[PDB]
Amino acid sequence: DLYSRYKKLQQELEFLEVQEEYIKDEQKNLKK
Amino acid sequence: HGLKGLNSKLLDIRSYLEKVATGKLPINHQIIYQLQDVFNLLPDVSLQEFVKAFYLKTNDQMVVV
Amino acid sequence: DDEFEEFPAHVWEDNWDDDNVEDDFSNQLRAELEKH
Amino acid sequence: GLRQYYLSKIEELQLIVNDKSQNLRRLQAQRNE
Amino acid sequence: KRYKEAQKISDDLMQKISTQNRRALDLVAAKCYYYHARVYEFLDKLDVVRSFLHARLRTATLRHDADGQATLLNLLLRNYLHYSLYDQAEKLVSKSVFPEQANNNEWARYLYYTGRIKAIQLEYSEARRTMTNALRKAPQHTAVGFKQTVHKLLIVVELLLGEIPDRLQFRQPSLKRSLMPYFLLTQAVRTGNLAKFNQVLDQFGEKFQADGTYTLIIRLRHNVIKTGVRMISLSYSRISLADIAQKLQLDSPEDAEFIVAKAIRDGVIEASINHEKGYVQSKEMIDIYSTREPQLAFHQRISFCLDIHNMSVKAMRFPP
Amino acid sequence: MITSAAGIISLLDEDEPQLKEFALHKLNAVVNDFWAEISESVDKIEVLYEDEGFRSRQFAALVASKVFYHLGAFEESLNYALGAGDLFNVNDNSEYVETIIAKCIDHYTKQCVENADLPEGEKKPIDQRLEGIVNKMFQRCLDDHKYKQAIGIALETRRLDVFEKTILESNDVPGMLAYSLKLCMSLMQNKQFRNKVLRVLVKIYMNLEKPDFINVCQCLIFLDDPQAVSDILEKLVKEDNLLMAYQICFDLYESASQQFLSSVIQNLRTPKDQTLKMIKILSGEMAIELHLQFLIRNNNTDLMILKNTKDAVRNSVCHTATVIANSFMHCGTTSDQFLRDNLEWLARATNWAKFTATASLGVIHKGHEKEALQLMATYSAYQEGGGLYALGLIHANHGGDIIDYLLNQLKNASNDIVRHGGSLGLGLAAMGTARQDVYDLLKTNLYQDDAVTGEAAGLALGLVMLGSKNAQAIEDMVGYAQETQHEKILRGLAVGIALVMYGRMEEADALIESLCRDKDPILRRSGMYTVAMAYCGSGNNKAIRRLLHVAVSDVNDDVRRAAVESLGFILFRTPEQCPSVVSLLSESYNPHVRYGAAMALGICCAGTGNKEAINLLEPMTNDPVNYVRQGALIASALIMIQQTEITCPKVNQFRQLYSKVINDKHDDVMAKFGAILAQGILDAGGHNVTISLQSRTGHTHMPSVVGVLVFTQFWFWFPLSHFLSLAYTPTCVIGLNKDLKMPKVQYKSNCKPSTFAYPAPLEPEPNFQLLDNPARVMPAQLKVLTMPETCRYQPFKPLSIGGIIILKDTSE
Repeated sequence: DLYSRYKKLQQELEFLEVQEEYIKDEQKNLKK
Repeated sequence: HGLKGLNSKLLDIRSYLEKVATGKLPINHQIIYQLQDVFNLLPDVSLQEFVKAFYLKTNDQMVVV
Repeated sequence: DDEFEEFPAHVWEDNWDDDNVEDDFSNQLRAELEKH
Repeated sequence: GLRQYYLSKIEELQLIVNDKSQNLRRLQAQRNE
Repeated sequence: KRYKEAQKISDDLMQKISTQNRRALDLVAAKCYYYHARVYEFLDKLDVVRSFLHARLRTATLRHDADGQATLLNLLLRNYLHYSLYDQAEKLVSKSVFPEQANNNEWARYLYYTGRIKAIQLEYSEARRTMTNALRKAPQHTAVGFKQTVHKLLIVVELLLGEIPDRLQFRQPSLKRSLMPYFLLTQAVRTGNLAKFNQVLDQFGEKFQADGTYTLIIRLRHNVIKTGVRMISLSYSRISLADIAQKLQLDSPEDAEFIVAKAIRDGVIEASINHEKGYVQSKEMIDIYSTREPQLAFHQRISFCLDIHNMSVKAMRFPP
Repeated sequence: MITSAAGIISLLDEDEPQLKEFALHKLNAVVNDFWAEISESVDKIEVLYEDEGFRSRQFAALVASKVFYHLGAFEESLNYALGAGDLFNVNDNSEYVETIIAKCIDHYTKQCVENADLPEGEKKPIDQRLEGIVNKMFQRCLDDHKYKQAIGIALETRRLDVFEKTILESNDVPGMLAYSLKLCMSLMQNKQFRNKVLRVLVKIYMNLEKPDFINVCQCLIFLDDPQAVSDILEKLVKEDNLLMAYQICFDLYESASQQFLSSVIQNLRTPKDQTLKMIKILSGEMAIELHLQFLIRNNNTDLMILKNTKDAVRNSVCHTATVIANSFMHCGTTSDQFLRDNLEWLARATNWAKFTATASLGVIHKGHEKEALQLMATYSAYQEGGGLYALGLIHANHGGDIIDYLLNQLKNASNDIVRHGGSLGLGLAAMGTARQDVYDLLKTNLYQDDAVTGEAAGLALGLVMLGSKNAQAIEDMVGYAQETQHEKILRGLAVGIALVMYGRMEEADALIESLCRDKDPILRRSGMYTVAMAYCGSGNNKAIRRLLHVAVSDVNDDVRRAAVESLGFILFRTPEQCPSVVSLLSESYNPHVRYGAAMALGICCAGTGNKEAINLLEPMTNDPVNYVRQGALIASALIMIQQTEITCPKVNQFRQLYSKVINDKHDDVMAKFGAILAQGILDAGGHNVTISLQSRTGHTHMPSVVGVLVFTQFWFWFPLSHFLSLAYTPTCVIGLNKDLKMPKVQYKSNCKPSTFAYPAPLEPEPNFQLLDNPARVMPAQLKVLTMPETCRYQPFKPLSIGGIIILKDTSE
C-alpha cells in the first residue's frame, strides 16, 4: 500500500519531468 | 562551423608539410615563403597594450549588455 | 507586513560645514595681509 | 517507525511534484497560447 | 499582558505544531515560534526557548523549510545576543547557512545580527556592507525602532572605520530624536577633541549602554587617530611624518610613524613609507577601468538581472 | 545553562581516561545545543575514536555522528554512526536515530542497486555493519507487523532473501503473494531484477500445500522458460489434476506467445489421451470453436441501422465504408445478410472494392476452419485476390496447412493483384511463426518490384518474422526499402520492419536510432512504428521522450501523425497517463498532429470506455477539417466499444452523432466513411466483443497489438482495415467441464440488469441478472459476476478473473 503509492509517485514525478521537457521542446518548434 | 573549417584547413596544410618533410614531394620555396609569411603575420596578444585595449572595450561591451 | 515590535522608538541639506570657525574671511584675510 | 521514514520521503516527493506540476501548468498555458 | 496563561497556551500550541507535521503548516509554525519567543523574552527567561527553538530549527532544516529556518535562526541569534553569547553565536552563524528565499524582514534581522557580531569581532568592513544592505532591504514605511537600531550600529562602525557618515540620516525625521547623542559623538570625533568626546560619553553613556556600545565606544577611543590619519592621507601624497604628527598633535614624531604603519596594516589607507628621509608616499591610484574588475561587476549584475527575469517568468500565473 | 562547552572540550584533551569518558558522556548529554563548538573541536574527538586502545570507541563514534548530523554532513556522520557499533539505539525513535536510519536505508539501497547490476566487480564493502542496521530495521518492522513495508524495502534493496523470509513469515501468504505479484508486474522496471523476483515468487508459490500453478505458470510465462511449465504440467498430469491442467493450459493459450506454446508442445510430446487433450488445447484448436458457437448463439445485431446506412450510401467510398461496417457487425459469424441479400448493391462496387468485399466475407466467417477451402467456393483478379486475403484472415494466426496452400498459390500467382492478396493472406496465416520457406517466397515476390505486390510483401514479411528480429531479414528489408523507388512498397516495408521486431523491448536502440536519423520520411515513420512494437505497454520514458520529441519536431506531417500514434500504443497499460499528453497535442497546429492525438487516445482507451477521453474527443469531432473528424469518430467508437449508457453517459450522444453525420449532406465523403466505421466498431460482433491490447491476465496480446496497428495503417490502403478481426477479443466466459462440453448451468451477476444489457434495438428494476455458460461478460461487468449459491458445477477458478473457467462438478 504505502510503497505502492510511493512508487506511483516516483513514476508520475518522473513522467511530469518528461512533460516539462516535452513542452519546452514543443514550444521551440512552435515558435519556429 | 568556422572554427571547424579552420581546423580542417590546418589539418590539410600539416599533412602536406609532413609529406614534404618525409620527402614524398619536392620542396616548393614559394609555398614555404607563404607559410613563413603566415607565421610572421601571427599576432602578439600579451603585448600589454593590446590587452589593456581589449579589457577596455570588453568593459564597454559588457556595460551595454 | 511586519513591524519589528522588538525594537521600540533649517529646511536644506548641509554637511559638517559647521566646523565652528570664525568669520570665513574677514579675520583670515586681515591677519594674512597684516603678516604679508 | 518505518512509516515515519516513508512518510517523510512521500512528503518531499509530493512537494517536488507540486512545484513541478504547477510549472507544467504555466508551460501548458504558454503552449496553448 | 497576561503572560502565564499566555505562555502556557503558547506551549500548548507548540505541542500542536510539533505533533502536526504538515508542510503548509510551516509558515504558521514560524509565526507561532516568533510569538512564543517574544512572550518568553518579555518574561525575561529564554533558555528553555533556546533549547526548544534549537530543536525546532534542526527539525526545519532536516525538512527543507526556508522561511521557518531563517526566522528561527533569527530568533535564536537574538536569544544568544541578549545574554551576550557573542562568540558562541559567531560559531553558530559561521557554521549555519542562511536561506536565500527568506522574507525581507528575516534578512533584515539576520543581517543586523551578523553585523553586530562582526562589528564586535573587529570585522568593520563586513559590518558596514552587511548593515547597509540590511537597511536597504528593510521596509521604509515603518519599523522605526529597527531603523534606529540599524542606523546606530552603522554609524558607529563607519565612524570607527573612519568614514564620517552622511548628515542625511541625522536630518531624517524619524531618526533625529533617536540619534541626538550619535550626532554629538560624530561632531566630537570630527573635531578631534577628546575633551568634548569624553564629556559626551559622560552625558549619554546610559543610552549608549542601553543599546550596548561601550566596547565600541572604546574602539572609537582608539580609531579617532585612525580617522585623523585617514583624512590626512586622503589630503596628501608626500607629506612629512613630523608634519602629520604635529597636525594630529601626536608628540614624539615616531609614534606617528608607528600609527601610520598600523593604519597600513589595517588597510584604512594605501601609502608606503620611507623612513630614510621620513615621508609617506600615497599609492598612485590606477585606472581600474583598464582592468577586468569592471567586467566582473558587470557579470555579477548580468547574472542578477537574468535570474530576476527567469524567476519572474516562473512566477507567471495562468488560469485554466 | 552551561552556556559554553569550552571547559569540557578542553578537559577532554587530557590523557586521563576516566576523565575522557566522563567528558564524552557530558558532551553527549549537551550535544543538541553546542554542536557548533563541538564541530570546531571535532579533531580531538576523531583522535579519541580512532585510537582503538581507548575503550570508548562506540561512544566516540556515536557522539561524532550526532555532531556531524547537527552540522549537516550526513555522510561522515553516517560512517560514525556505523562505527558506534551496537551502542546506537534503534527503538528510541528519536529524531536523530530516525533520520540516521533513513540515511542508512537510502545509502544502502544505492549500493544495493549499484552492485545489483555489477555482475561481480565492485561488490562494494557494504560494511557488513550497514547490513546489520538494515537487518535490524527489518526485524523491528516485522515486530511492528508492516509486512507490506518489509517486502517492499526488500524489493528495493534487491534482498530477495529478506523479501522471501518476510512474505513466508507474513500474516497471510496468499494475499501477500498477490500483492507482490501486482507490484512485480506493474512497478518493477529492471528486466533482470524483475525476473529474479518472479523466480523467487514462483518458488514460493510452489512451496504451498496446494501450489497455485495458475500464478506459477503466469509468472513462468513472464519469465519465458517453457521447460518449467512443461515439467509442471507433466507433474500435474501424473497427479491427475486434469481440471487444474485444463485451466493452466487455457491461461497459457490466452497469455503466452506462439513460440512459448510450441516449445512447451514439443517438450510434452517428448495418459496419451490426456496428453493429446493438453496438446490440442495448447494449440487452441476448439478453443476458438467455443467462441464461434458463443457468437452464433449470441449474435445480437441490429441490421436496421445498416439498412439506414445503405440507404444513405451514394459514393463508392461510403459503399466500401458500409461493407467494412457490416463485416465488423457480423464479426466471426457464419450468418451473412447483406452479402446474401444486397447482391446488386455489392455489384455496384468494383475495382478496389471487390477485394474489400471478399475480405469482409472472410472477416464475417472468421475462424470457420471447418469449411475452409470450401466456404470460398462461393466467391476477376480483384475478387480472386480478395478470396486469398479472406482465406488468410479466416486462418488469422492459425497456421494450418493453409500456410502451405497459400505458399503454393502465391508462388503460382500470375498477377500483381493476385500476388498482393496472396502475400497478405499468407503473411496473416504465418504471422509471428517465422518460417524460412515462407520468408523466401515473400522475398522473391518483394524483389519482383511492384507497388501492388510490394505493399503486401512488406506487410507479410513483418507479420511472418514478427518479434523474431532476424538481423538478416532486417538488413534485407532496409536495403530493399532504401533502393526501391515505389512509395507504396516503401509503406509496406515500413509496416513490415515495425512488425518484425515486436519483442526485444529494449533490444532496439541501434535500428531505432538508425531509422529515426534516416533520410526518408517513410523510413522515419517505420522507425516510430518499430519503437511502438518494441516498447508496447512498457511505458518506457525514454521511448516516450523520443516519440513526443520527433512527433513535435519532425518536418513531415505524416511521420508526426505516426509518431503520436506510436505514443498511443506505448501508453495503454496506464490509460490515465495518456490523456494529458494527448490533450496538449490534440489541441495542435498541425491537423495531422491533432488526428494522431485522436487516434492515440483511441489506442489508449481501446475497450476501456474512459470518461475523460470522450470528454476530450467530443470537442475535436466537428472540427474544420475532414480527416480530423474522421479520426475523432473512429477513436470515439473504439473507446465506446461494447459500452452502454449507464456505464458511459455519452454513448447516446455519439451514436446520434454518427447517425446524423451519415444522414448529412455537407460533411465530406471520408467523414461519412469514418462515421460508418465508427458504427461498425461500436456494434462490432453481435455487440459481444471488445478490444483490449493486454489479455485478461494483464498480459500484452501480440495478435491484438498487430491487428490494431495494421488497421490504423489504412490511410494508404483501405483493404488493411479488416485486421481488427485480430484485435476482436471475445467478451465471454465459458464454463467447461471435464467432458469438454458446456454444462447446462447458469451464472449470476449481483447487479442491475439495466446497466449491462444489450442496447435497445433501433418491478422498478432488480439488482440481479442470470445467464448461461455462453456468457457475454463485460470487463467491468465481470468482477461482480458470480456463480449462484449452489450448482452441480462450481468455478475451479475465481470467476472475477474472467475468461474461460473450468468447473469442478459434484457427484453428478
